[PDB]
Amino acid sequence: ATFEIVNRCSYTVWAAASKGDAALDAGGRQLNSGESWTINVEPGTNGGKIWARTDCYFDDSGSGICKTGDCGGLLRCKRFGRPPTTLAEFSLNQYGKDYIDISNIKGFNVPMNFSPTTRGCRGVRCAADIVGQCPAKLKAPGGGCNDACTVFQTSEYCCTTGKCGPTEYSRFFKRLCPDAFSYVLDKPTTVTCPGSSNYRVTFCPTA
Repeated sequence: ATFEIVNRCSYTVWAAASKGDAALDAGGRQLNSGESWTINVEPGTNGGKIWARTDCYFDDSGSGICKTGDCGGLLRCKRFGRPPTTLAEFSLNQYGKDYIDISNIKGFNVPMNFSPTTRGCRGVRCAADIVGQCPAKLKAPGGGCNDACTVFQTSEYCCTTGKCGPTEYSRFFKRLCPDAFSYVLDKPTTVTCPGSSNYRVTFCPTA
């Protein structure tokens, strides 16, 4: 399957693509404002994620660091990024269907639209001004809006014990972006698409 990643933001972003235990395609690449990059994702890929990284600096060796979404200080990501990261998530060819969604469980850094380029289903978007409305305690020093688990590190927000339910911090994200996951046990907002569909992830989608 093909995933076209387009940066429509006025600022440069360093795109990232990984499945947690490995990089997807090149794993990462600098995307100037108005630049697009298409990656190939093997069918059957489960737990894949695509995100943007902001305020980065990398040298010709591939080493560097980013203020949001850093993945082990590498340009070509092999692991998931450090919050805050708006996430495009997908599992392909699952019983003949693809499953996609956007998640704020690891925070929010850049607005995003995640839509198929082929017929059969609809897209998902979270482009509300979450950073501009970010709760005081979730405001991230290097930009973006952190999730509550990253900040407080308690079961109430991290969902590590029995209970775990919606909180004031998860509701912050959910209210602004109802079609995105706001916490671990949030009611699924996943979209079911035909198997082997193609997609486009757009950073800073326009109205």
